[PDB]
Amino acid sequence: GKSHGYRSRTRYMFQRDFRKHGAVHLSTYLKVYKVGDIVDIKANGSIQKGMPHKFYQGKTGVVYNVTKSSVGVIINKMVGNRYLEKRLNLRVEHIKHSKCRQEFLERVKANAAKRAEAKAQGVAVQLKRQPAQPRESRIVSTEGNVPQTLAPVPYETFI
Amino acid sequence: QKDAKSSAYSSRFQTPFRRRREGKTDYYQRKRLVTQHKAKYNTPKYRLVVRFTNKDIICQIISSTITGDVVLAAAYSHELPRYGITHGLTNWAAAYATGLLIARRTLQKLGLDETYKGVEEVEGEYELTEAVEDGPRPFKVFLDIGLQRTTTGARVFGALKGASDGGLYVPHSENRFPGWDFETEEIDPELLRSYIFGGHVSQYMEELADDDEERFSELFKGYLADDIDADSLEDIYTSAHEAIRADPAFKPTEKKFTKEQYAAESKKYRQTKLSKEERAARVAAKIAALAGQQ
Amino acid sequence: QNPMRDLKIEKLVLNISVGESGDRLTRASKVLEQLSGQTPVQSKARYTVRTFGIRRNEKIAVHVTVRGPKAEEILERGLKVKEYQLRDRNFSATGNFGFGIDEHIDLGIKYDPSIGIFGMDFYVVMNRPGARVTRRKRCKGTVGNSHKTTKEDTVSWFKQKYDADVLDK
Amino acid sequence: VVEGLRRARYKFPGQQKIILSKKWGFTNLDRPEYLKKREAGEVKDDGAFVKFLSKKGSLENNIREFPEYFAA
Amino acid sequence: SQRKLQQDIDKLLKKVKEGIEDFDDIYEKFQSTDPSNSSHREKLESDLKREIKKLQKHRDQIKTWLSKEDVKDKQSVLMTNRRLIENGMERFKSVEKLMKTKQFSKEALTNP
RNA sequence: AGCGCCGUGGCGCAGUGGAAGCGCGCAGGGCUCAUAACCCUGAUGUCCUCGGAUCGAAACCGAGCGGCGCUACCA
RNA sequence: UGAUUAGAGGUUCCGGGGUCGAAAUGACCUUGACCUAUUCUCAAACUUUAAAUAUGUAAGAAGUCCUUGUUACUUAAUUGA
RNA sequence: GAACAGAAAUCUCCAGUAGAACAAAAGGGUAAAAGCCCCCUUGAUUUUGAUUUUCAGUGUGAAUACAAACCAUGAAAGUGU
RNA sequence: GGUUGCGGCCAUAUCUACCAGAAAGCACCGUUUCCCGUCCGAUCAACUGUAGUUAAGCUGGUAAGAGCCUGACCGAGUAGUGUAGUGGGUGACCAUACGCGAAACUCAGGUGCUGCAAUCU
Ligand SMILES: [Mg+2]
Ligand SMILES: [Mg+2]
Ligand SMILES: [Mg+2]
Ligand SMILES: [Mg+2]
Ligand SMILES: [Mg+2]
Ligand SMILES: [Mg+2]
Ligand SMILES: [Mg+2]
Ligand SMILES: [Mg+2]
Repeated sequence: GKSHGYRSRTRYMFQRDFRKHGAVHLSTYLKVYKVGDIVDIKANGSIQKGMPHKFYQGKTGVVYNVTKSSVGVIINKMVGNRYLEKRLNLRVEHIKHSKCRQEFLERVKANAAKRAEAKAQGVAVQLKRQPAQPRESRIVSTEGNVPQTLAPVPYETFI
Repeated sequence: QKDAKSSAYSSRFQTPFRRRREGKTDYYQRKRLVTQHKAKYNTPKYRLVVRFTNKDIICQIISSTITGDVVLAAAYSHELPRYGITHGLTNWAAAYATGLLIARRTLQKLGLDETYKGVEEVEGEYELTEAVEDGPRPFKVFLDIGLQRTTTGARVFGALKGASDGGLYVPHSENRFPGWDFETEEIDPELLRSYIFGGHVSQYMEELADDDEERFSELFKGYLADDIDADSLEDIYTSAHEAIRADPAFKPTEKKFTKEQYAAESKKYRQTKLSKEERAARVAAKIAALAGQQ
Repeated sequence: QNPMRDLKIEKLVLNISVGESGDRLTRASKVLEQLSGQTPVQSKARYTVRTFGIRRNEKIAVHVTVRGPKAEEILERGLKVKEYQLRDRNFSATGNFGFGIDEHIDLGIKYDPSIGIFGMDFYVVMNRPGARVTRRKRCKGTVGNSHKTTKEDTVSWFKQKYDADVLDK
Repeated sequence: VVEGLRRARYKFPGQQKIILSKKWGFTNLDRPEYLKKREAGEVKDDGAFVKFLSKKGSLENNIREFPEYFAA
Repeated sequence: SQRKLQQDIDKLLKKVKEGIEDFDDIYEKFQSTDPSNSSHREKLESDLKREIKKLQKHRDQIKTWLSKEDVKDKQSVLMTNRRLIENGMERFKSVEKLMKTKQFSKEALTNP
């Protein structure tokens, strides 16, 4: 008959990797998570306790609870025609900090520094990011760069 | 032709961690040691790292960060000459004195020394540093014996007992101390006190000096050269303990030189790498001689 | 060069693989303990096999490991039985060697009718100082190539000692 | 051999082409590249194929084989 | 139908029980033959051989029943009937070997 | 085609994890003038093949080979 | 890992043949395996590697920074949460 | 390599990233272990709650992470529902 | 700069074969009364730092080394692929348009870096 277990179709997902089997390094236990941190979920096959379900692999959530060896994460799961909040208790071996969040915090403090600097001059900081604008005019010279003419090539077997 | 390893084997081989390859760290034990209750967010967990080499005892108080471990304070056995112990720098009493020294040193540098005086009158009883009320809790530290065998009588537990009597709170039971009778599950305090004060080497010195004098001259030669008899080591250990409680302040050495002064001679001595162009010249000369028809 | 790379006898293991357990095994163990001064250790069969008449976990052998001066004492006591003559087959490729004898009375053991007659297998493990690099727990390493004992140096040692000769090839 | 392959083509469904390769036999080198490789000693014949000398590897074995290339 | 199955279960069980019963009387009369009557001894051997063959056939049917047929309730009594058939089988085997052995054959002469 | 059974000595057949037997044949001797019958003995096997589980099986679990039997209905 | 083509060089104190042989930890040759370096072709239930398209999160006022208040939690500790 | 002892008994050394084992199907995972041997044990305990899977975000089954006890083990950190 | 203790990343660190290693430190090393553990003081435990040795471990270097790692406008804008057509082709499939874009291969380079504490000509 059909089979839909807790770890169905997790063969390659919960595989470890090439050549980083064995125990996990100590930075995963030395990292500190706080309520409100944004964390990514990537399960570790070596640690069978506190594993997330396969749906939450590669999902990003917010910490809401900190325990002895685990972390409570809130995920938004798409069920039917709406999202539900799902509270997960995951051991920290399946959890890493999101890098986008800290890079946004560095952008926040950089914008704060820019504003605090240019408040003393009133030079219209323009702190917003901008997309890749179309490139403006330029004058390209041919000194040592005379154009080299190209032509399409005939057909050849090349076996 | 026999001791050969395939390219597939060497490409699929996963090296262990470097400390495991060196054979110095048990990462299974390290994970249980250095990990913290995550609700104690940045609270460091402190290890009393006790290591025994030949001719030295190393005691360290170590916390762990992601970039590496950080030392609060260290105490070595080769600076016990500051306190009056010159011989037997790896014995059980030296381990006890090193534990007491690092305990008092950390308590002084933390300010927890006027409180938690520890055990001054040493008598061999088993007790932990209890928390005094209306005040701060005692400094908590856990042993890291590494790959060393837990064994009734091992001097890692002498270092433990020294640190505990120094006023540090290190959790332990008593069934690994010497004098713990097995069938009658109790601790004998007088044998432990004798081990603290070196009774187990003084009795050997007596029962060797009475019959076998050639061994008593081969070993214990330093005691003979410094007129140390068997009964005196008890009082020099007591004086070393009270001097340790007097000042554990760690006066370091004067180093006789500078860092760059040592580095110049060692840089002169260390072998260097062979660069790419001279490597190509080397193989070209090897072609011109070996393959150049001699 | 040659400061402290002298081939000393690490150990001598005496093995007696009896066909079965029981009274004969206990008698062989008494032979081994009166010979070695230590109590021996028995060895169970790894699996059942019908043509040899043994089952799994049967206690079919008994052996003992001897170190120190008693090792070379018992070794020369066996070598005088072997006429100080050994095949080169008897020497391993790693530098160890060994030889089997019958009827252990040849070693000067006064016979008792209670225990009986037993044949033994002597095996001598040889190494140089520094062998505990592979045996110790912390900082376990492997022994270097120039320090590894081998068949040529162990037969040169065995011939310059004992005034013994090896056999053909 | 073109006629043999053309006769064998009738036994196959679909379309097949008969192409004269610019490679030397069952190798991967062109004819003049193999020729300038074989005038020197960096080729060494096998049962039916041929092994080539590479600039990589141990010089001892590279000179043990292909000695004519190194006899410059 | 499970009803038709359990009907033939009960039919074979009562047939097995009466087969055991007319095996056991032949067995005890074999033991009480007064062995001077060698003809009656051999007759009793060949008579209990037929009964144990009948029980052997029933045992094969019980084997198939416990293997494939989904008996669903009566594993216990099928197993106890099988145990009784096989113990009668080794009883017959002891009897038949005891009569088949010869007084000066090598098997008799090596070990009494 | 599906389902179920069976495959063991020369023939017909038993055979449950510590592991191959029954009857008739076959061989030797005896009795007899001789042959049967009878008496005393002896030998006899790829356990259909192949792989696996088991410390181990012919047996347990799979792949086929071969031979049997049952079903194949409503128009 | 598994499947698979073809030769080459070797190894037998150790596969099966013959030959020189009384045999020999003997010799020559034949054929099978085992190893070495190559070579042809492959995998839904093989894989080092590895896309495109799809997919999660964030892009601030419920935010950031400074200072010091609560706790029976936590810390050796006005240490942290 | 070592008497009987050989293809397979027991013993010794070297190589050995797992080519073994972990009750069972297959797939993951595991090497100073999650494997093998030894020591001690009953946490396979109590009280109800929260959460994940299937999902209607119902039940059942299974599982996860804590809290309050009582315990086991270990030098201890810890681990064990 | 060397070394030791504790580490972080966990082969640029591993593996194979050689060569070298002032000082100190590690190490091998010597002993079995005591605690302790073994068939065996070999491992483990204890004691001495005394009797000795850099032989090994360890560190470093070497090798047109294996492996590993980095990069390339090297292969290759190739294979593949999102979107589009009343495009082609009997079909299989294949071109074109707007986009994304590999892997092997080849060549070149490299062969541990670093944190806390202590110590050393
Ligand atoms: Mg993956
Ligand atoms: Mg579980
Ligand atoms: Mg441990
Ligand atoms: Mg006859
Ligand atoms: Mg007749
Ligand atoms: Mg363990
Ligand atoms: Mg449920
Ligand atoms: Mg608990």
